[PDB]
Amino acid sequence: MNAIHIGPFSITPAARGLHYGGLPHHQWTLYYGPREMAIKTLPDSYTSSEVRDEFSDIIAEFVIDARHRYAPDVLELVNSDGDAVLARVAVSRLPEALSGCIPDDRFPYWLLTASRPRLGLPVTLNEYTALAVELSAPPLAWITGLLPGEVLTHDAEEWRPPTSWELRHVVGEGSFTGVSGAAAAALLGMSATNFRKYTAGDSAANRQKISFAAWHYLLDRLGVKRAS
Amino acid sequence: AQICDEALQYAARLRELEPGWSATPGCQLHDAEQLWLDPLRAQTDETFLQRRLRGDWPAEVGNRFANWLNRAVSSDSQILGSPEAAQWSQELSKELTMFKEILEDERD
Amino acid sequence: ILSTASVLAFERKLDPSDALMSAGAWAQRDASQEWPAVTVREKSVRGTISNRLKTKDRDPAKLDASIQSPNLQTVDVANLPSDADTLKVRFTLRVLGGAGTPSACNDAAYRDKLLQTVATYVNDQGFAELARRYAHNLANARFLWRNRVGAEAVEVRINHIRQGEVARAWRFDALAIGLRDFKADAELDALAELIASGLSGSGHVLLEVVAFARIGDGQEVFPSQELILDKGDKKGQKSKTLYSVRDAAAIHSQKIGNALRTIDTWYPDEDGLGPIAVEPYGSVTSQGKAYRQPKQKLDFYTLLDNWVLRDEAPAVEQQHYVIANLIRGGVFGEA
Amino acid sequence: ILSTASVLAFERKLDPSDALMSAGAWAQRDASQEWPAVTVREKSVRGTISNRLKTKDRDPAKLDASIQSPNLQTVDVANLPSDADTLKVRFTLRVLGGAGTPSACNDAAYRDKLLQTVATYVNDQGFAELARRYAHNLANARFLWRNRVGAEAVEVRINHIRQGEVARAWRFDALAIGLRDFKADAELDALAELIASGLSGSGHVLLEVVAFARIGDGQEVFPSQELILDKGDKKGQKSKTLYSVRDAAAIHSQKIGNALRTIDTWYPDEDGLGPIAVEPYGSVTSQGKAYRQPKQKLDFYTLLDNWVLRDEAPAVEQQHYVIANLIRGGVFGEA
DNA sequence: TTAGCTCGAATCGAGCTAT
DNA sequence: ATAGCTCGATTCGAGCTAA
Repeated sequence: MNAIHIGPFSITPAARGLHYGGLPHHQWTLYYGPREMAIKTLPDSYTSSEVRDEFSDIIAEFVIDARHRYAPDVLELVNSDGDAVLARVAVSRLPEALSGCIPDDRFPYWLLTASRPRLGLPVTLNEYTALAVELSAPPLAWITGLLPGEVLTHDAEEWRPPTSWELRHVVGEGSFTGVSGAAAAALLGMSATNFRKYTAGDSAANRQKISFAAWHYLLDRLGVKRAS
Repeated sequence: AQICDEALQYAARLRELEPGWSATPGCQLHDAEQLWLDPLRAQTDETFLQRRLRGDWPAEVGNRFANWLNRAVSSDSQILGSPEAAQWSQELSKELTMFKEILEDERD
Repeated sequence: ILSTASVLAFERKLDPSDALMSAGAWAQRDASQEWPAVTVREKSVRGTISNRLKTKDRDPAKLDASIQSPNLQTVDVANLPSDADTLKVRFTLRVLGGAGTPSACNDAAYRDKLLQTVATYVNDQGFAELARRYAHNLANARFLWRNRVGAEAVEVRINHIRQGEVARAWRFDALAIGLRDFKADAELDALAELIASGLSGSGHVLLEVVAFARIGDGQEVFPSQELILDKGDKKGQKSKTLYSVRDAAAIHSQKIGNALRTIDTWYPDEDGLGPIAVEPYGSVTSQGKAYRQPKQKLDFYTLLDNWVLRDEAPAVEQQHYVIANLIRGGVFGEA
Repeated sequence: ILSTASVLAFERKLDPSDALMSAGAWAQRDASQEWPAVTVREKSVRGTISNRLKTKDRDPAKLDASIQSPNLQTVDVANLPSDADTLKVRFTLRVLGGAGTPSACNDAAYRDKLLQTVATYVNDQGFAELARRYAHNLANARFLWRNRVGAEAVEVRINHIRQGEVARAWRFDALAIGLRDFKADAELDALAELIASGLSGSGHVLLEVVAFARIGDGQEVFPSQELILDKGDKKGQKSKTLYSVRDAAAIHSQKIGNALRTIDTWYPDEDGLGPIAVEPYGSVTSQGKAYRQPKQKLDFYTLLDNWVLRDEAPAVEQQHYVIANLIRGGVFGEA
């Protein structure tokens, strides 16, 4: 039938068909871009919303694995012993002055990492809050692991605009954020027709590229980056 | 209490297998628990192994099973430090008490 | 701001070899090079029920049934030949140096501070008093743990190897040198200053330690004990297995180093029982009671952290103990 | 615009073999072809609590209870025989060449410019400084990592095996050529153009390196350690496992090649440590830190793009670091 | 760094569509 | 909400001057 596109995923059918049993059948192939994840032979009587439900569990497992393997580093605020965790914050990057540390009594508050070779830094509550404000991680910061490092960089000379498939990771009905194109356009203060030109694929007539400020502001508003 | 039934239900279905399955040669076959795993080997050996279950009265298999379940508890020092591991050991002692009680009067 | 590293592993200094066992006759010790090695043999044993019952096994109906079928065991034993009454052991001991340098560290500022802390210690107090007590533990055969408890006469020979040939030979008598008194002797000071040469990194030290003990004609010696997987039958349980390297009963290398570490005397509890091994939290496995408790703040870590971080130098007398644990090495530094 | 390639997988040069270890006595190293191999055996240990406690296990009742419940584990131990004091490690090293050519590279324009950049480096100066420092690590027993820290006399013999036979022989003293400085020697320079010819690609070259070390009788040798799947019982925990191929303890090939890689003295930090291995971001496993961090712009990746993309070549000593990392090989490019 | 200016090319909004 | 279009107006980059 038709190739079902769910965000960065694309379920394309086989051009030829087969007859498993007596009923008509086709091979549906799940794709994550150029990566093939599954082939499932399905009847032709299924609707698109039912093949979507058939392939939904593999997509859910992929999203769980992506969220787990790209989780931001967690910092821990502890007392002068290191046993009780008073507050924990997930950070996009570690503090600059972290070194290998074991808490002692001369300082009341210590900011240690969650990794077992715990780096640390003696802080007060005011400096801890300054570091937490500066270094905090957005709730959907795990999607940055699925994106290239040259589309997320803040250096304008080394920045490359995201493609349509890399843009489907963060905007779209079946995206990893779950926001529609109209909602993304409303977040950028532009028309939905212009954003559809950003998300347009294979239509070489009137296809546009997103800009540096628009891309980084969209990543700010969706909760993916720059939301410390 | 539900653990020792399916442990006994496990030994229930070993009673339907060959009478001398544990009597075959082998470098490692857990001979310490073989007095309870294979009850039907006493019929094949009238005196070589029937009196082995009679004389020894194996009840340390439950102690071996107790060491196994000690790996199945959460390895938290908070439970060991506090009294959480106390009644956990009290329920471990009593639940292995009637579990081992079944094994000694198996010869009846 | 300087703080302790998360990992502070130290390599082990004064690493001994595995001490062999060979048997022979007394006064033949000057030609004991080709003495026959002590071989582990096998005895099948049984034993009556002698362990303390739990007040539920004390009924005469089942207590008498307990001795009806006593347990059977197969024990490994190490005995001398009939025409031999002297136990001979041999191992080599090296002295490395660089106690303050850790094998692995995390904080560069803390590693530098620890090196400067141990550098000031060496100039203020050289590696001499620790080297002396390390010489006494080489002098008396404390590494013969229970092989000397009732020995009539124990003699220890200590050689020094430079180019495969002995340079200076040290001969001591272990019965005169007690296990509780750390006295002064001219021969021991010659040994101690050689230990100090290796500890300070001046030169290479390789000591071949040979000890002779008078036990008796064909008695039993007591080597190191291994572990048994216990996968056999209930009659051949094999409850005991002794260390042997190549068909010869031997002692673990960490067993030899444990007795060589028995120099710690200064723990805040009463010292009438004798010296103990230098370890963090001052513990010996014999009693199961640890000296230098963190509540009394005389352990390794409280003394080390105060002397490095807070610059709280203790007396000269305990800082001999914090360096002593740096000698044995360790995996100090938790998460 | 000459963007960098997404895949830049590079084959590694200086491929070493596994270092087999056999034992024996000194002065017989001229006929060391039938020395018995260093065997892997098993021994059991127990220890006390020597780790820091999380402020809750420091209670005297809890601490003594842990001593009353000791941790029994078995360990993998390798020792010399009691009549043997010499340890020899034998591996073969083959030099490949063609270091500038990647196995995988997307942009053909980037490959041509990278090959042009490597060829520009070769014309200015060959692989002479590289092979001089490589032969210096072959001169000393750096690949004999922890068996050299207490060696009394360690000696290497390097043989050029062209047609399965010794085309040219070498004999060095490893203690004289220390692991701190890279000086000049006529015999070392004679070895230098042998690897330099291999690195340039003129012809096939293959070496055999045998390093005899005066360890001591029955002393502890240190081969490469293995991973434990951690599935068996806690008593038979097997907390340590060493590497062996056929009942003979050996050292990993990448363990040997890492020591030969230790030529990087050009990192900006102070030289109290000394040379390190040439790998990107300058990672030191023991110190848990990284020299040549990308912040001060002296790592491999920023220098490579500066040299190739925008044509600003680095310093000549930094150009040695880039090519040494190119000789080292890796999965470069945006993975 | 301020303060602009062409010139072709890409983008932007607001109309419609299709599915 | 997806997907895409046209059309005229606005923006955009890389040259340039001007100071």
